[PDB]
Amino acid sequence: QLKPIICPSVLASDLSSLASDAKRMVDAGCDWLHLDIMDGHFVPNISFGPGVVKALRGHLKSAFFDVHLMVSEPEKWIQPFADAGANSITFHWESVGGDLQRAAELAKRIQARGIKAGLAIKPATKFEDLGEALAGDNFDMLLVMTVEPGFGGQKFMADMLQKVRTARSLFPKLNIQVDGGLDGETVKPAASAGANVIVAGTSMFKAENPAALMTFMRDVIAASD
Amino acid sequence: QLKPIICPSVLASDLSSLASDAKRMVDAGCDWLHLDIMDGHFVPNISFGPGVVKALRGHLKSAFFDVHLMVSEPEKWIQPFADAGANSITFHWESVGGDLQRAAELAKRIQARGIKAGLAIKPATKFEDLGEALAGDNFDMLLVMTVEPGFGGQKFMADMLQKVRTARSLFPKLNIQVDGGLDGETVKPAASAGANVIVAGTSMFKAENPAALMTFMRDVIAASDTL
Ligand SMILES: [Cl-]
Ligand SMILES: [Cl-]
Ligand SMILES: [Cl-]
Ligand SMILES: [Zn+2]
Ligand SMILES: [Zn+2]
Repeated sequence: QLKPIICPSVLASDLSSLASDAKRMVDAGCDWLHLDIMDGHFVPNISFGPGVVKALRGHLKSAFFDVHLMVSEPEKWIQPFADAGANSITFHWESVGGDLQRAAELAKRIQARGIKAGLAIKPATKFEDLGEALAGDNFDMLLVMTVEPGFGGQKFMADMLQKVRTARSLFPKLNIQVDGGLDGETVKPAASAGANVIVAGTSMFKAENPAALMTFMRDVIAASD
Repeated sequence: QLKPIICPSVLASDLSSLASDAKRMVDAGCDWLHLDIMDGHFVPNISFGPGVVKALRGHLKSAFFDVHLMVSEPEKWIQPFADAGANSITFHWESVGGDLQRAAELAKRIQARGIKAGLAIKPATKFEDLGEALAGDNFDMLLVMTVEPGFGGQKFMADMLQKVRTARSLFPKLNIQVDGGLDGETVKPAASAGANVIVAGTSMFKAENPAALMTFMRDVIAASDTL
């Protein structure tokens, strides 16, 4: 069955002391570490690349690395992030031109490496635009952006939860992640809509006790399912 | 007067502990911290962006930040890096269409921010193209790549030093930087050729005593009659 999975986004931490901040999250009991990769083209900012991820792996050998590719050409980054230690790689439907064969193929390329494959969609991208992209275990996870990607600290877009609901109805066993404006409040409607994987940035690094907050989030997800 | 300037390249540090490693280099007496910004389009790698640089600035108030933009659209990154605390910004001739007027305008814009402006060239680009650009007094530095940009640890391309020699003859007072494969051995031909600003990555972060390596490098530059 679906597991509750909480993933602090490191982009929200002290970017010059990533290992220390990631270790805090790991010690506070996070499930995954969400690593946003931005190339300055697909979104207007540049975050960090494979070198940062690889360096983190060196310090956190058992942590689960969830790599989110907000880049123009995801195919070019599979091998570098696989070698850096990614356990899951998510790419955007819009990065592969909404091309079903390009997407299905990239997912298998990721899976061949023993890495989970996720497919992401931006707010303006309608869930129906995916067609059968999520059919037949093409993907291990769907990421529904709940804010415009590329920036942290934005306000949760509840209207995006309809995509989650629809996805959950069709794929009862599929991991569905939400990313953007998740905190102790917004996790409720998100879980209710069917999301079981939560990316939390600003709320998690600002939290008084990150552990309690992650526990609360899991509890909310477990209660919805 | 030309000074020897050594700039450890943080791309070669423990990127997950940047503040800590950059602080080591500062304590070892580095002149500048060289920050390679790669967007995965202009070069086949992504390094880090303004957020990382800004975070580093918060920890190192007085360090000189030398930002090297290996990006497709440098015009869009000038203010973000000025805000992040850059003391110098270098952009590529190839990023501005090898266009003289574009390069000049971008440099003037960097300078208006009270920031030093640098112009960089990839190995395949012939130095002749940059002639007038550097004479225009819009640039504070020339960066000659001595490896194909994108990654650390590559082999120094000695043939690239001809560009350094030509540049040094024409512009005796211009800071000339080299980047790619600089170490205790390669710094000698580089300094003889006229480079006074040295970016060192792998060699610097592997050094048992980086303070001494940096000092050795300044000694080499001083002895080269570059100054
Ligand atoms: Cl573009
Ligand atoms: Cl590949
Ligand atoms: Cl010295
Ligand atoms: Zn993300
Ligand atoms: Zn550089």
